[PDB]
Amino acid sequence: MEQVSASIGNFTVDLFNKLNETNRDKNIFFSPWSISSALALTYLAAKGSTAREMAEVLHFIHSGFKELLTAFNKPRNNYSLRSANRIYVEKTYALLPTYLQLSKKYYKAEPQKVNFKTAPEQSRKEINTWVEKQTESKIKNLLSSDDVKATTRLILVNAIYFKAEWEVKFQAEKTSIQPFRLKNKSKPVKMMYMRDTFPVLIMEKMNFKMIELPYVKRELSMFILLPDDTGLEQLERELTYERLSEWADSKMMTETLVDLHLPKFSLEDRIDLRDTLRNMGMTTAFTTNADFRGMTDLAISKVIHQSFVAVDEKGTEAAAATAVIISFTTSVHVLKFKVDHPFHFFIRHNKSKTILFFGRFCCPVE
Repeated sequence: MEQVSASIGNFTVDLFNKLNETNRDKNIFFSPWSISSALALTYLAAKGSTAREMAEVLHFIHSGFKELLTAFNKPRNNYSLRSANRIYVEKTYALLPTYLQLSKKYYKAEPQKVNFKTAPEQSRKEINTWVEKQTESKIKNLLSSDDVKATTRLILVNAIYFKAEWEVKFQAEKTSIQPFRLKNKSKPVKMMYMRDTFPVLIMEKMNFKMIELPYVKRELSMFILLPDDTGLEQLERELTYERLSEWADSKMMTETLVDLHLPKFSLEDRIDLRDTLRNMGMTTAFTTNADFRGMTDLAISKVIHQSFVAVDEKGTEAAAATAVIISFTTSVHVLKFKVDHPFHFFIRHNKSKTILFFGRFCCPVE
């Protein structure tokens, strides 16, 4: 379990940087966990050189997913981590059982053979529906008429739902419309607020403070690396999975009374990873000369991923009802932790340190 989590950990920072390079000016967001996991599948069918490269990319033993997969989906109640990763091939291609035995074994998921050959526009609907069913109906039409063709061969789709009430919800009566500073730009945002205790990590060394806003029973938590004063460029350079792990896990990050200002925000992203992965070192799995002989005797033609998040006075897409609210403002110093400028933020399964979501917020720009 502690070997895979590092893999993701790295794959994450990398995937991030890449995505960044293109959009040095966008809000980056994705589920590193929902991608390695989904890419693991094909991988568990990628032999020879197609693998040697995939391994390099995802940073690669195999039970690390079964072990984490249940951990999360099994109960680890108090947060819902519904995900949908599958492999759709044409009715024509041939599946070599061992693969089925294994996918079913670790990934409680079976590759579905579909008819792309003469029911492209239909197969699609079928897919976009499975997604819809597996995500609690929050992810609509994942694939577009342009994403499914008769030329299509292997489509790996990977989405993921996610609900979690914060541990200690904010009071809406306190959310005021403040300005999210971007020295020349600035726009407004419903800025949540509360005074409480959170593990914080300060350090003038790299000029940035870190806070851990824990979800229920602190199973999963959100971490916000906020640069003392996009202003993020320097902090993202120093960014490593090493430094992140030494930090969040650091015995130097401790509970502190804090006046918290957290922009009630929201991000959703869809990513056609083909170009991205090709560029990161995964190339051969897309040529017709793919060594996917692990499952058949064909190449990935697409990979559509799609995650989202919506921080609010409850955490994320939460079924709420905070019936009884009874705060006791009582009396008498504070670490003002105002999150009113570009920041980094990720969500983790603290137990296992697996980063599930990761992102950068810096643009309310509509």
